[PDB]
Amino acid sequence: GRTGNVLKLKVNFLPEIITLSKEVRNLKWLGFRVPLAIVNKAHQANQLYPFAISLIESVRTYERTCEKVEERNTISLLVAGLKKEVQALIAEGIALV
Amino acid sequence: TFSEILNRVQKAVDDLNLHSYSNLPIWVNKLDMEIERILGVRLQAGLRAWTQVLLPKIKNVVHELRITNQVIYLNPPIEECRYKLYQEMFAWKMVVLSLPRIQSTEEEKFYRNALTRMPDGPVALEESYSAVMGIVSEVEQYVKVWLQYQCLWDMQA
Amino acid sequence: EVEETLKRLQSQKGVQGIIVVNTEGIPIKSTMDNPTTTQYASLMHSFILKARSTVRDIDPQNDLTFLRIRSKKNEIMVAPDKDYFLIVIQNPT
Amino acid sequence: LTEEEKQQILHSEEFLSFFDHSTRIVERALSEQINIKLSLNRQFFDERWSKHRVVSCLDWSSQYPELLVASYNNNEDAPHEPDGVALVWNMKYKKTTPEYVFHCQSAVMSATFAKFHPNLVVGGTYSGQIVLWDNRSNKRTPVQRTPLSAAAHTHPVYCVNVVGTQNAHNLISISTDGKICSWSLDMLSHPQDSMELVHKQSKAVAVTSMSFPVGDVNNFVVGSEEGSVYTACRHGSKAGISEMFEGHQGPITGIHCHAAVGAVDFSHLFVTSSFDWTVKLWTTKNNKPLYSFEDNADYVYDVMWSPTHPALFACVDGMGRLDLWNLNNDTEVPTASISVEGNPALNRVRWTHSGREIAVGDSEGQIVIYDVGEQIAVPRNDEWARFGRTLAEI
Amino acid sequence: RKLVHDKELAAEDEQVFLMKQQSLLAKQ
Repeated sequence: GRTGNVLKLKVNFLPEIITLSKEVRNLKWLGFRVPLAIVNKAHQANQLYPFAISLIESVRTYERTCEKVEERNTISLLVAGLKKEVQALIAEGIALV
Repeated sequence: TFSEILNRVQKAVDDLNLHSYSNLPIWVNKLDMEIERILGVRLQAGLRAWTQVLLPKIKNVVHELRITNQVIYLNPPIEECRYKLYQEMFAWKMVVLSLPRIQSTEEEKFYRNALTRMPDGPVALEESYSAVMGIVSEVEQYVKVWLQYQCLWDMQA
Repeated sequence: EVEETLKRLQSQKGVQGIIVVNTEGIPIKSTMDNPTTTQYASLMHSFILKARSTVRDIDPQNDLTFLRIRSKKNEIMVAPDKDYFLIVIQNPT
Repeated sequence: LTEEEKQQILHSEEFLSFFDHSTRIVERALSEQINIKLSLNRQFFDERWSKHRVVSCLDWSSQYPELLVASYNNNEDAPHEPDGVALVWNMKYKKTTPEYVFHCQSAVMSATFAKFHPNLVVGGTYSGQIVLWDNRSNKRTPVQRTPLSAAAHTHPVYCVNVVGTQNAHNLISISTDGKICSWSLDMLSHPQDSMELVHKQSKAVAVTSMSFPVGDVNNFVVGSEEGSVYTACRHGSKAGISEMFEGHQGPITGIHCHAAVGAVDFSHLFVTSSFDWTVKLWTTKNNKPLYSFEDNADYVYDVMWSPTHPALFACVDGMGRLDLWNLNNDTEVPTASISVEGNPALNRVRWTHSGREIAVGDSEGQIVIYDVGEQIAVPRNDEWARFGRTLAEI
Repeated sequence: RKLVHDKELAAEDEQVFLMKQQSLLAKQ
């Protein structure tokens, strides 16, 4: 729909990873012993999942509301301050590992 | 109706102001520019309708001819009818022109710039003014020869 | 919504024709043809106004919110509350 | 002749009461008043909202014993079309169309009515976001949505309920990760209580569904996909898991406490439908299962007590048969049985309030409701006495 | 000396910010 290359923002987190944890979370009590590396990875993904899902839902909501705003150009001039503060927060966050 | 619309718009603007949003004054300025452009267009339409009415409710101006000490006289004079017509057209103008501005002096209190905001330029005003010395001119012309009859008294038997 | 409303009001019994009337009679919508819809709906509007007067006779506070007439060849529907006047052409059975 | 005023009044949507009353009255107008043991009663398959769609939950409204709420996950037929489908189906007059519809941007897992107010409907979705909907208002979007936070539910929520009375209510919800959370019907944006359920060595419980002793608040009971049943007090003197049960080998799917109340106190009995045809009955004071249900294998999903008969309940198998199981008359053979035609994957079973009929969900979305034999519907004092002595059997 | 409002809040279109942050992530 657009000739230009859109630099869409995503989250470096595959939603499927938690599924793997659930497999472990089911297979651990099933009697099957999994390698310790898999245990550590699944546990870390499980404990870190809420933050990742919060980030992805927040960024999706922001993208939807910002495209709604730019749909009506008469309001971006007023909403510029909130857009600036959100962009500043995103800029602060992105540098983090 | 125009005043009520402006009051509601200003109330909405004040409601936005109290919420402490960002970048209000420039948005207010652009909105005021657009509303004054629309006001100028509507004023042009109303003024041209008033003009074609002359050639919109218009009051009926009337003056009489009488005689005193055997002299023909006017009550009120034709220039008085001219001034009444100008006053009525002025009132028609301030119907729209007296609308207050939108804000977060006299000119700033209520909007007086629509004449410069005229979509068709001063012509729409001028033609209106023009119709004036249509009417009054014919009036005095129609008076003049008639008034001439007073000369009959100036010429004794 | 508009189209979904008429669709669900029609396919609920395979109704021959229904149009949405949110104004006091004289509807410009059509479902089979302009005349048989518009003139008949205006006529229905007049008679439901007179029915409103009739039901206000016994007590002015009463209002008619539901009206159906099921006769030998026609069943006619109208559900007025303030300006929503239904029309339904349907078989008697 | 108007050309735009009618068009603009049609465009302007002031049709709330209009549409509401029209819908509530036209299905009434469906009546044909023209002047010229088990048995199926009402089978419902919404062609538009149940085409190749799996029933996700079922609930019957206590306040209005004619209103049922049903859920649906995302539709594999089309992802572009709305995924979370919620349906409200009414027992006023016969009609194929549902009485109300509802959409949620995420797949809807469980839904229920609210005891605090007789019109709000609350449901847990696949994203762990509790969704609120107002039935009286004609809207498709969720009215309220809980925040997706670490404190709040984030894993898929499969059980939501309202405890307490109409002025001491509390909306309790469980997340499959193990979070118990208490909200209020007035505000659904901050958990009044929230705590991650733990049994031992800080490991949580993958809770699938929960129940409570009827007539009592607090002291909840849950079942785990791990194949365990737990008793966990909500607040008490110490919140969290209080009692392990020996439980069933496979995953625990549906748990329910005894409901019928009479001259005897049997509110401590628990039915658990596991994944192995094994509907296990026991009591909270005994660690071992009391009786076992064994006639076939392979996934009877859920079991529900009949609120009126103390020794009778229902359980529906995944292979496509629901069997009414009585304890007084029999202990190894079902007292009643029926199979939905086409042999579909019947998912969920729900006793309506005051009993006398049952509601059954299906993987195909065709929910079937049907009554029960009068000679077995109504209980009697003999039923309670013989039920108690059958507990005395073992 | 009637003071006028200074430069208003800018938009800084999302694309420019996104590409600048692409660059920053690239060099980090």
